[PDB]
Amino acid sequence: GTERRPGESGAWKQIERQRYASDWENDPTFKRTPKNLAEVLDDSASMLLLTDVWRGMAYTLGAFFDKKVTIMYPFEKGQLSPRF
Amino acid sequence: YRPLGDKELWHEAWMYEDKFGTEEDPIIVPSLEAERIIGVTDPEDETLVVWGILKDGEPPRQFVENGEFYVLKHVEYIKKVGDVLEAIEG
Amino acid sequence: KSASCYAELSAIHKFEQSKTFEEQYTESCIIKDRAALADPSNSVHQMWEYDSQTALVARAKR
Amino acid sequence: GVSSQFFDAPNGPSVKQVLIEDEWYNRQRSIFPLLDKEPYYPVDVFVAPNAVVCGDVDIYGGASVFFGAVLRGDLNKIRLGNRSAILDRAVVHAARAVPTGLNAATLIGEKVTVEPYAVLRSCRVEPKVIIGARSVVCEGAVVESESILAPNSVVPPARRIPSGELWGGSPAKFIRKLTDHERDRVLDDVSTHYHNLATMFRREALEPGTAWRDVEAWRQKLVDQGEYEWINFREQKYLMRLQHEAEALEKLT
Amino acid sequence: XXXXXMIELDLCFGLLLLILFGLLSLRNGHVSLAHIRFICQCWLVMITPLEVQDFALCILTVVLLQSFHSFEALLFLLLAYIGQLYMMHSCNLVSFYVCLEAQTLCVVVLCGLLARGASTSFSVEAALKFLLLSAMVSGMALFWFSAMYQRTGSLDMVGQETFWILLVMLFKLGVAPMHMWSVDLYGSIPKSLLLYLSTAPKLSLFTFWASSWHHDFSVGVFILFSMFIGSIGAYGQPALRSLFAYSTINEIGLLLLAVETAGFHTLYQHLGIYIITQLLLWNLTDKRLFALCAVSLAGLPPFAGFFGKAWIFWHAMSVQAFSLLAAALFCTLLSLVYYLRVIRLFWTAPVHTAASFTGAPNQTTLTSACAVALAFAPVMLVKPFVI
Amino acid sequence: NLAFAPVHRKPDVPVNAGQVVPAPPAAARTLKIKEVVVPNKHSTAFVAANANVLGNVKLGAG
Repeated sequence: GTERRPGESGAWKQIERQRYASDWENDPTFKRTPKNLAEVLDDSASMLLLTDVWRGMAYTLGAFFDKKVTIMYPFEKGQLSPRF
Repeated sequence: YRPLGDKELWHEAWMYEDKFGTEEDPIIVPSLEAERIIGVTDPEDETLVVWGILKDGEPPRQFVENGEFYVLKHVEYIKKVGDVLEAIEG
Repeated sequence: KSASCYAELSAIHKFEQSKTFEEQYTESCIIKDRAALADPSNSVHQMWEYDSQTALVARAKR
Repeated sequence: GVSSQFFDAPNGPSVKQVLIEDEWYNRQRSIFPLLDKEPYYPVDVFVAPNAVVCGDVDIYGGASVFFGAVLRGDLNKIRLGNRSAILDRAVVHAARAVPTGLNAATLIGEKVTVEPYAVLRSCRVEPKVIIGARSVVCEGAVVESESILAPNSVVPPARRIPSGELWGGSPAKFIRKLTDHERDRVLDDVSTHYHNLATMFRREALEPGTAWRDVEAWRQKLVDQGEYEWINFREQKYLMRLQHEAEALEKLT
Repeated sequence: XXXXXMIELDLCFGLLLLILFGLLSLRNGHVSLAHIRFICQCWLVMITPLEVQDFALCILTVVLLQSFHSFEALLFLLLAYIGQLYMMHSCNLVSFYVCLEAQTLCVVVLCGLLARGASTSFSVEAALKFLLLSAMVSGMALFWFSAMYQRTGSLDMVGQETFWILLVMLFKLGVAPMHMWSVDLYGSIPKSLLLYLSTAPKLSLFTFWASSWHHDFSVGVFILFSMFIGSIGAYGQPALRSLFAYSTINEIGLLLLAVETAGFHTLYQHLGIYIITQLLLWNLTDKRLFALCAVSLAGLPPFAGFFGKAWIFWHAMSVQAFSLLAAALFCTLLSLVYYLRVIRLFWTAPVHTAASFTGAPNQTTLTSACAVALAFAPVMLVKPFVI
Repeated sequence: NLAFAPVHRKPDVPVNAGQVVPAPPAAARTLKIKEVVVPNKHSTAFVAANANVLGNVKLGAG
């Protein structure tokens, strides 16, 4: 997802700001705080155990068993038009 | 009017007036009857109390020496200051 | 020049004199904390950055 | 034409300012700094409650400042030597510059005594010197040590006072040679006499006193009335500084 | 059963709690730590055994904790005191080495951290010099300890190898000609740390010597080195820091002389008097009392330095140690020159004392005036007291 | 605070520098003071806290 989190900011001014100011809370684009044990466990499953790498991994793995577009030059050529 | 902080809201001010009653400008005491007892302290001594009686329709009267002058006025309602005029907050 | 300079002096002395007691005590406490911060080895100086004028943390150092 | 406000103070600007005509009791401080110029006095200094001392003033040893005296070191640095006597209602002043070209600071040597009603301004006072009453030394003049200045004597600017002599007059002139005993002890005699008087006064110092009770009682009454006001000088100062920075930055481009 | 080892567990628990408490206090924007200081004093009180020497060292450190204001330096001093106290309990050379090296590392760190102003560079240089020489001395001690471990096959501190253990013990007190590191330290480091150094490790090392040390040799030539060199240098050095450094060298030579002839009672009392004087020294704000330190060091009769040197001379004569006694007398005479010089420099001068500006108004009047009351000590001292 | 202290409004004395002001009601009711004259001081002016300025005084701007 496109949501943001405290500590996942890649800077110091912003990191130092968010750990010492709640300004990110006013921003709606930051994922809101968990409110129960269920939401805390969801957040833990989000951060630990990856679960973000896993999707792209699976898609790439499906690409492994997928077809290809490679052509065998010079025994195969491309497509061109008379205007060439 | 004196500062109404730390004053009970039903103490009926005129007692908390910001004036020293003189001969040419007395403090007007409101009353529900033609006579009323009021108490005035000595200006030079807080511990001494003189109680006097004011009567309706009389000249200004001074109770203690070098004290305020007073005139009674018969009214039908006495402003119970603390929710009558500071709720007005005029 | 006397007129100009003593006008400046009068303005500065009015500024110094027109301060309230509570403000002067605040200034004394600020000076106290600043001298407490004159120590380079003060434990706070690797965590909290203080304002010079008010001896209060403006931002963290790290 | 200077605003009475200072945003760049060493302690920050004053949020609320009080009119002098609104003062109902005097709050005169004996000793107080001037911006980033601060006093320097000995632990056993005698400062009369009605004396005036401010800013970058140096005082050494058993010196004394007596009733109603002024040491206004606002335009320069002021130094006071060891065991030096300043009697009632005298002024030690200075300027920004002097025609002589030396430091414009007013220097007072050790064991130098000053009678009441003297004006000192941008002069070098060598140690062991007597200063008379209604006597003034102008800017850039120098009084050598082991000297006695008569009262009601005028010392013009950039003048010299040779040592071991008695001088006086308006303008100052030679009178007689100080005797060797006068150089040896008498100057120190006056120094020790007035230092003893100053310490005598210091012995019965009931500081800070008890007069604050009535002011505290009035403030406590305001608290009972609730009209006594709370103001965070620190955070209000921070807001004022931020306002200064914002308004200044919003006027260049 | 661990039921007899509760207090060490208490030490560990208290250190952990102090770490967490100090961490938490720093997040609040606090700027002073007097609460931490008093808590540390309390923890020092609790971890102290019931020995007279233990309590003496504990209280000495307790007063010393008022002279520092940084949490980390407080921690370093606590750990150094732990090492010293356990050095008073070290029955083997392993723990002895560990305690010495912990104290050395703590001293180096404390000297390094608290510098300010342009003096910082010289403090760093002196600290690094002390670290290097301490490392080489420690390696020497380890080498000879291993040799003894091979020969004896036990933990007994006996045999010819103990001579080098004696040498290493000498090096920690600045025994001339292994004195110059002390002079270098006196040259730059601020007064509080030097105030620490003159009292605690010396006290702990003397106590450990008195409890668990014997050797089959002499140290008299080193005593001659210390006495003569310290006396001449303190005479010849115009710098006050180096003057007191060479004075300390002469005093530690006197203590070694007392050691060589046994009779540790005079050693103990003189060490206490000298530590009292050093405590009075490094917290001085008025200079009028500064000459009292000299007269309490120059052996002038009416004050404690004289009697402290006096019983030492008495015990030296008790064994008829004519040589070192005469040497001590001559060095005592040579002390008087620069002590009178000190008196001139800070007695026959105009009286002036700067006033405090950031509060803390003469923050050490109490300890100063208390240490001044040493002229009343000889009343109880003249009797057979310390024994 | 005697830097701003009143003086007596006299009939013969012409008030031209200060300004007559009503006395506090206590003064009038107690010891017969109806008119007092206080200095006319420009707000930009500055006076030290220990001076003795009383009555018919005008202070210029600055």
